[PDB]
Amino acid sequence: SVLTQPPSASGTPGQRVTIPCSGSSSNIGNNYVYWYQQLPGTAPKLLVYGNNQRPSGVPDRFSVSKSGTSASLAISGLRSEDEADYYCAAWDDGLSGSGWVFGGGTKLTVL
Amino acid sequence: QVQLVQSGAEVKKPGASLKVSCRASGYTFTSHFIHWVRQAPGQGLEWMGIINPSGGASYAQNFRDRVTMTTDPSTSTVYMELGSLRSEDTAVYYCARAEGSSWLGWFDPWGQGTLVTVSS
Amino acid sequence: RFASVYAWNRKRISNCVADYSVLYNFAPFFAFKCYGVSPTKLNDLCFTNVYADSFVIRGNEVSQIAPGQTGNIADYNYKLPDDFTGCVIAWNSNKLDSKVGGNYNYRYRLFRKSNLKPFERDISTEIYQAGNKPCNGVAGVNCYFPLQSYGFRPTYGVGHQPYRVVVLSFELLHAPATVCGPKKSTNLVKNKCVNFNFNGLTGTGVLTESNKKFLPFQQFGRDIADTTDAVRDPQTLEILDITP
Amino acid sequence: SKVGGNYNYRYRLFRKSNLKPFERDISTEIYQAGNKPCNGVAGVNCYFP
Amino acid sequence: RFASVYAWNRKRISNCVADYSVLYNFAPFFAFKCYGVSPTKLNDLCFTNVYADSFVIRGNEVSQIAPGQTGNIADYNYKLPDDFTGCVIAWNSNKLD
Ligand SMILES: *[C@@H]1O[C@H](CO)[C@@H](O[C@@H]2O[C@H](CO)[C@@H](O)[C@H](O)[C@H]2NC(C)=O)[C@H](O)[C@H]1NC(C)=O
Ligand SMILES: *[C@@H]1O[C@H](CO)[C@@H](O)[C@H](O)[C@H]1NC(C)=O
Repeated sequence: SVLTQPPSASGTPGQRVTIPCSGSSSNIGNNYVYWYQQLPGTAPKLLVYGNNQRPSGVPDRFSVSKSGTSASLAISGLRSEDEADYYCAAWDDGLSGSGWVFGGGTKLTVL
Repeated sequence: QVQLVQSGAEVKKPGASLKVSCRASGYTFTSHFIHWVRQAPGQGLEWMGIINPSGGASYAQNFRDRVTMTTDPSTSTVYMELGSLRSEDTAVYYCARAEGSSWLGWFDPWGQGTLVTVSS
Repeated sequence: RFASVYAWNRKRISNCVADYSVLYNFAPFFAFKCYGVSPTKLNDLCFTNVYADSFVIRGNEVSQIAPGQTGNIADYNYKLPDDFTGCVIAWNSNKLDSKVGGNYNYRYRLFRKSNLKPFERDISTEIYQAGNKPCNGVAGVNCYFPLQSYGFRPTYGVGHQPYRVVVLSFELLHAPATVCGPKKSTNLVKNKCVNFNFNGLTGTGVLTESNKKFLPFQQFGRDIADTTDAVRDPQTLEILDITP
Repeated sequence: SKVGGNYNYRYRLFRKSNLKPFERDISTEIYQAGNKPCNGVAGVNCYFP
Repeated sequence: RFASVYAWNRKRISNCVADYSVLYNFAPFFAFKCYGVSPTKLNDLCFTNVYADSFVIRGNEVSQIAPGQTGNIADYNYKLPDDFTGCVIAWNSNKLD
């Protein structure tokens, strides 16, 4: 909840939608970001990690950006499988506690 | 081919305890620390714990004082015990595997997910 | 492996050319407080001995590595003198010195008879007898073990994380110096008003052949009224008189 | 605001991505929302911005 | 008669010299954890208010009388603050209570 994500997003197949996540020096400005995709009725998977690298099993149409204390994921050419929730992840060292904090997630769909 | 399997769970009365399993397979058990993450439905995710699969553990401080973990590196399983459950702890719990070194890393295998609930 | 705080290392630094520009390729350094010297002018000075102490401490106690401080690190684990002229460097190492499940190899001494002197190191494990009765090597009520282990879980706040610390302490004065920065020598001129530096001695004046005799242990005989009047080259051993 | 529609206030609803702070654009190029150019003729997959 | 744990006493201590050397003539004290202060130095400090709470508890819950703990004593019977600077003393009384 310390991370800041838009609560929802929408689009058409063939459009480029960006989903951001902006934090702080403890959250993002000092520790890689990771992107996980939750499809409804499943467990989360991997999308992109390390700001330059992508795992297997995924088309690289998804891209990652990082501007200072912010990051984002970019999707050109939506399909029917992309109606899902997306979360970004980062380590954080705070005054009250420290740990492995998440984003709020964004639900993305097509009408 | 590499999977983290669990046990299906049920309604539990509040104030009780709950031992849930997480059996690892397909790869070396004492090579990868284990993440425990939790998600309430209609809410976000928050992670419970991190376990040395042959060693100790550490906890997210928002969920300290109510979770315990144990390794068992013979039949290749780790366990999560949560005592004094509440009515707002109705959720689903995932048991994920981490990268081979310490806490920072990707979470490539994931659990099937366990439903935890309270009713009357 | 940095050593724990009650038993800190002490590397004595012998003769070299000391480029401090390095030491600027390690991190953000949660701190970096040079006390007697200002850190922008380190590459042009000669020091005699550069003692480098090294240990780990918690994050809310980095402010106790300072001359004249109180608290359970500076009282009896490591006492800086009040005549301090070094530089205290400290950076976070939660990504190295702390493991999941407790790291019981960093210990600090919390009970003692009284304080330490400056630069005093103790490795005692004798049970401090707080109560009036002896407990003869068996701890318990009113006598405790003196060395308590730190924590250093990764899920601790900044302020309970393992911070590595290196304390440089060096004195510049009598004797040669031995270790000095990179200044690039220069041709020695004589019988001209010049700006000179002889291994640390900064001044102005005319250099002339002398007739004084410093014995192999003498580096620069000042005159009555305590002003430098003669020096000896730092790589030729020629004695030269100086005069405004 | 006048009766009968005031068609002289316009806002841009489709773009490539966001703006920087204090960024001003007056572009009228048809945003291509597909995998095939429509070369200045709007319609399916590409709209007036 | 110590009071039970859900309804504990609270003696406020007014002006009066505290022979810290006493309170050391009662037993072995299964515990004795001074938190903000170290107990060897108590006879040379000035305090403003010394609040003494007092109750009974079971033996496996003495570890719950600490700042920031969980379990059915520390959650809702007696909660120590996380800004604690007192001293928790506890001794067995199976021979009395
Ligand atoms: C430091 O090294 C320099 C190298 O240039 C030494 O200078 C030479 O010393 C020899 C020995 O007397 C002379 O024959 C050369 O003529 C010197 N070189 C020049 C360019 O003058 C210097 O002596 C060394 N200093 C010490 C203390 O060892
Ligand atoms: C040397 O003496 C000082 C004070 O007398 C003491 O603090 C220190 O521990 C001693 N060192 C050794 C190695 O005995």
